[PDB]
Amino acid sequence: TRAGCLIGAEHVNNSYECDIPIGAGICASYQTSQSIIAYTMSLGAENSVAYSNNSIAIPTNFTISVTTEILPVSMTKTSVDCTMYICG
Amino acid sequence: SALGKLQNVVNQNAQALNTLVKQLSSNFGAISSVLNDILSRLDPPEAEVQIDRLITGRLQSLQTYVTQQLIRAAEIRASANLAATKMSECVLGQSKRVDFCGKGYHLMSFPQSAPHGVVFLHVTYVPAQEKNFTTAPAICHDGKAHFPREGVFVSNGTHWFVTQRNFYEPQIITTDNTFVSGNCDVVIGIVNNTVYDP
Amino acid sequence: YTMSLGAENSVAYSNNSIAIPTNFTISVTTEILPVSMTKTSVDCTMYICGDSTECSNLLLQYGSFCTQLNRALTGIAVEQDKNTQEVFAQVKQIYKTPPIKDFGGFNFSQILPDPSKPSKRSFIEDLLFNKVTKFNGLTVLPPLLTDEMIAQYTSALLAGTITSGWTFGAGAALQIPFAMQMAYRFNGIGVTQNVLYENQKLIANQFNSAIGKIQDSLSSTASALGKLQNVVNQNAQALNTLVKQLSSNFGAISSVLNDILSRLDPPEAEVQIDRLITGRLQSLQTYVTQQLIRAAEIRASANLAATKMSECVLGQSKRVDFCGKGYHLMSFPQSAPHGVVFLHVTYVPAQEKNFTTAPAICHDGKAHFPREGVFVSNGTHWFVTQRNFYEPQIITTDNTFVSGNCDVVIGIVNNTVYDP
Amino acid sequence: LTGTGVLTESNKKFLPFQQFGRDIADTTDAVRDPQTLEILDITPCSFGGV
Ligand SMILES: *[C@@H]1O[C@H](CO)[C@@H](O[C@@H]2O[C@H](CO)[C@@H](O)[C@H](O)[C@H]2NC(C)=O)[C@H](O)[C@H]1NC(C)=O
Ligand SMILES: *[C@@H]1O[C@H](CO)[C@@H](O[C@@H]2O[C@H](CO)[C@@H](O)[C@H](O)[C@H]2NC(C)=O)[C@H](O)[C@H]1NC(C)=O
Ligand SMILES: *[C@@H]1O[C@H](CO)[C@@H](O[C@@H]2O[C@H](CO)[C@@H](O)[C@H](O)[C@H]2NC(C)=O)[C@H](O)[C@H]1NC(C)=O
Ligand SMILES: *[C@@H]1O[C@H](CO)[C@@H](O[C@@H]2O[C@H](CO)[C@@H](O)[C@H](O)[C@H]2NC(C)=O)[C@H](O)[C@H]1NC(C)=O
Ligand SMILES: *[C@@H]1O[C@H](CO)[C@@H](O[C@@H]2O[C@H](CO)[C@@H](O)[C@H](O)[C@H]2NC(C)=O)[C@H](O)[C@H]1NC(C)=O
Ligand SMILES: *[C@@H]1O[C@H](CO)[C@@H](O[C@@H]2O[C@H](CO)[C@@H](O)[C@H](O)[C@H]2NC(C)=O)[C@H](O)[C@H]1NC(C)=O
Ligand SMILES: *[C@@H]1O[C@H](CO)[C@@H](O[C@@H]2O[C@H](CO)[C@@H](O)[C@H](O)[C@H]2NC(C)=O)[C@H](O)[C@H]1NC(C)=O
Ligand SMILES: *[C@@H]1O[C@H](CO)[C@@H](O)[C@H](O)[C@H]1NC(C)=O
Ligand SMILES: *[C@@H]1O[C@H](CO)[C@@H](O)[C@H](O)[C@H]1NC(C)=O
Ligand SMILES: *[C@@H]1O[C@H](CO)[C@@H](O)[C@H](O)[C@H]1NC(C)=O
Ligand SMILES: *[C@@H]1O[C@H](CO)[C@@H](O)[C@H](O)[C@H]1NC(C)=O
Ligand SMILES: *[C@@H]1O[C@H](CO)[C@@H](O)[C@H](O)[C@H]1NC(C)=O
Ligand SMILES: *[C@@H]1O[C@H](CO)[C@@H](O)[C@H](O)[C@H]1NC(C)=O
Repeated sequence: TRAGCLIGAEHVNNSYECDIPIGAGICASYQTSQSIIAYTMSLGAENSVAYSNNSIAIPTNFTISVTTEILPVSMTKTSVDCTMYICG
Repeated sequence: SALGKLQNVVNQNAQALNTLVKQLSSNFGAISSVLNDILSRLDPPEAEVQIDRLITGRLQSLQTYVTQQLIRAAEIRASANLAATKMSECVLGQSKRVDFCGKGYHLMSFPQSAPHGVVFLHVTYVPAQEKNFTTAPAICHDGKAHFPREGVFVSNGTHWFVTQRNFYEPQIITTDNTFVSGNCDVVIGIVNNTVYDP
Repeated sequence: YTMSLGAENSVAYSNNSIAIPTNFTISVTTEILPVSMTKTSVDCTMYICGDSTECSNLLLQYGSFCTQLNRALTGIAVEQDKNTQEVFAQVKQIYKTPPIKDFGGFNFSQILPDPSKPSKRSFIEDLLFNKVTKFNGLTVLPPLLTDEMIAQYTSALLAGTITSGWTFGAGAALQIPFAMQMAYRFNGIGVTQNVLYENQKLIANQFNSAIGKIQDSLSSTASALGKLQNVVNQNAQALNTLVKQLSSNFGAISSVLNDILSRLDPPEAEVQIDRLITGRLQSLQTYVTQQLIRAAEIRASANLAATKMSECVLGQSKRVDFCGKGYHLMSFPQSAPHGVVFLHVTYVPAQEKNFTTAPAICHDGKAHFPREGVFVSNGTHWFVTQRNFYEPQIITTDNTFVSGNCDVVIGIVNNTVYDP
Repeated sequence: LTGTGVLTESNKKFLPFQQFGRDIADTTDAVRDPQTLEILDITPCSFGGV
């Protein structure tokens, strides 16, 4: 690898959305005869949009989705005495 | 594994306190890590010499712990400010900011409490099924050029309609959906058609 | 001297006088801000007691003063990758522009990627990369995302913005002609869409001139990238000071541990060794704290970058001065060493004229107010026009709505309202 | 002058009257042999992480 040398994992010519990052665009994963593979991470499925100067696509239906966002707001209310800690 | 963000705060505090406690079992250079063990064996002229090292080590440990706590508290304050902003805008109103209150067009949100945190359930609108169409910037009728008011001109292949941009709903082109502006020899791509007069 | 805050100006204010622009001007600004910094790593034992088991027998009474530094450095290192990923990985699929560039006259060849070069990077970002310039347990880890992946992300983002507008951020990308998208963007700032169709060639020429002048502004003066250069300068200076701290005695008889070990008897070597260890421990603690604070500020910068990309590239923004001076139209992201560069395209009003206004108009004892726009008068006749562009029209019953009578409004005038 | 490393042969410079060579830190980079007169070069062993 560009970061170092990796022993115990077999190189694979494919490309998947990777699980365990390693460095320099190389990841490792556990897959099928089970073994650990090391490939080049795939950053998305290739796509091309049919663009022309007189063509538009307008949706004809919708769907309602409920997402979730979880974020912390406060931490533990700790307090430490100094004299009792050092010279109790 | 969904609540990892709130679990890491607890784990980090627990491990910080655990390390602070574990620091009590270090010699720091003296003969023993117990004040009573030293105090029951040595005379004060050397007891003070053997105690200064413990005092220095424990003071340094306390200073390090306090500094790390201050930095973590600042980060938590930033997160809390972000949460307060999201509660003010996504919940108490409707937000036009992209990707602020979920993927897609925002409709409404509901708050839910969590241990040392908060949870939002963003409800969003997402278009589903598309269709190709042929469009035109304007329509020339009698030399005049009619532009749509709040819609877009589409054509299924033989006829022309005006529809809203976010949901296919074709309508007949009249003088109520379009407004006139100038002549039809300037716009690039204008299309001949007839505009119905009600 | 004494600084001057600006050029003095007094506006000609009166109770019936307005200034309405008669033209516009498209301008392209540039915003530069860092995203991530270098991921460093330090080994405490190798730094303090270099390959000396006698010194490693010491420094073990101090407890866990060596694992906390590694934990903090690892936390910073794994935070940098999250910063970069959340800044750039905003798109789900990888779009690409069609081989035929029929964009209504606009010319994006300077920002689109160049297949000829071995690296798929555009001209502007090549200029940006050209404009920006150990063995004691210190290592530098490589970033997870190589520059090619960043270039692919910003190319997919540009191809999506150009070919689908803002629809590629909500659901799936929907193709649309570029002229129609630009008309929608003018419609989003209170300017009627017909202005674009009537002045498309002029707007395209102004945009091309601005995007050409960006190259001259960048490739000639190198003082623009200072906000990205100082981050590297600060890290290189902190590391250099950390290295330079190994040549200090701290009260011992020598600053190198091998002479001390090869010159003194075991019973009294610890006297010097503990002082050396204490000095190096303090130097490491100070370096770690400074790195923690710097990473804390870099995280805020990266959060601002992500917010600005989301609200400014993936859709039009109404927040004032968030995306450049003037009314915002669209933006283009560009990659840079340890940062990102935005090219904000804004709409700036131009040459304006004095007129005479009136809140309402009396026709038959009724008071007509404009649905949208403002009543103006060139001196003899009264017209109704939009607020952001001079376009006079006759006052009819389709431009105004009736509400109340004439004996309440202050400043109402007399005229006739044509009935179609 | 104690220490570990690999003694590669390097023509660092003339060193007409000098013996030691130093770096940013107090690290002897190149040394002159005491028996013969040649300019040896000190390179530390391999480091890394697991
Ligand atoms: C728009 O999409 C919705 C679902 O996204 C469609 O509703 C479904 O219609 C099928 C008909 O084959 C039913 O079997 C499902 O039970 C419906 N789902 C729900 C939740 O009601 C709807 O028919 C689509 N509308 C159009 C005009 O195609
Ligand atoms: C495009 O839309 C027009 C308007 O609806 C279609 O014209 C109608 O087609 C139906 C076919 O079932 C006829 O029954 C109607 O009488 C037609 N109306 C008129 C006013 O002619 C037209 O067929 C559509 N074209 C396509 C290809 O779908
Ligand atoms: C729309 O209709 C007008 C006529 O109403 C077309 O203009 C004609 O163009 C041809 C081709 O140059 C000329 O020979 C005719 O003299 C024009 N007519 C008039 C009245 O000027 C116009 O070409 C049509 N547009 C499209 C796209 O078909
Ligand atoms: C609005 O301003 C633009 C430029 O600021 C004007 O376009 C210029 O017009 C003159 C004609 O005297 C040409 O010589 C220039 O080459 C034009 N510049 C560009 C960039 O095209 C435009 O004419 C102004 N609008 C009006 C109505 O006068
Ligand atoms: C977009 O701009 C580029 C560069 O300004 C244009 O490419 C130039 O084209 C001229 C021909 O008119 C050549 O003499 C230059 O050598 C080209 N420069 C480069 C860097 O290739 C390009 O033509 C413009 N796009 C369009 C559609 O005109
Ligand atoms: C104010 O605007 C009115 C409306 O256009 C002007 O009246 C026209 O003036 C032009 C000469 O510039 C004549 O060719 C038109 O016949 C006039 N229209 C009508 C309906 O009479 C008026 O001249 C403008 N006032 C000034 C001082 O420029
Ligand atoms: C606008 O027109 C109205 C009516 O046309 C004017 O109202 C006049 O007010 C005076 C003051 O009391 C009366 O003596 C007149 O009889 C009113 N006119 C009529 C026709 O009854 C009003 O003064 C006009 N205002 C301006 C600024 O021109
Ligand atoms: C991957 O493909 C290359 C040729 O493109 C080949 O040389 C290499 O051996 C392949 N890797 C494996 C693991 O077979
Ligand atoms: C629209 O046309 C393009 C190419 O012309 C095609 O790839 C796409 O699938 C079409 N869309 C639909 C909904 O059929
Ligand atoms: C669209 O492009 C085609 C070239 O394939 C051209 O023939 C046509 O006139 C263009 N139409 C518009 C409205 O630009
Ligand atoms: C508008 O009036 C002000 C003051 O009366 C003057 O300074 C300004 O130049 C005028 N604008 C034009 C375009 O004449
Ligand atoms: C406007 O101000 C002038 C003072 O210059 C005053 O004479 C006039 O009555 C005012 N008119 C209105 C409608 O405020
Ligand atoms: C001492 O070293 C020099 C170096 O070349 C050599 O010429 C000489 O013979 C040596 N003398 C002895 C006694 O080893």
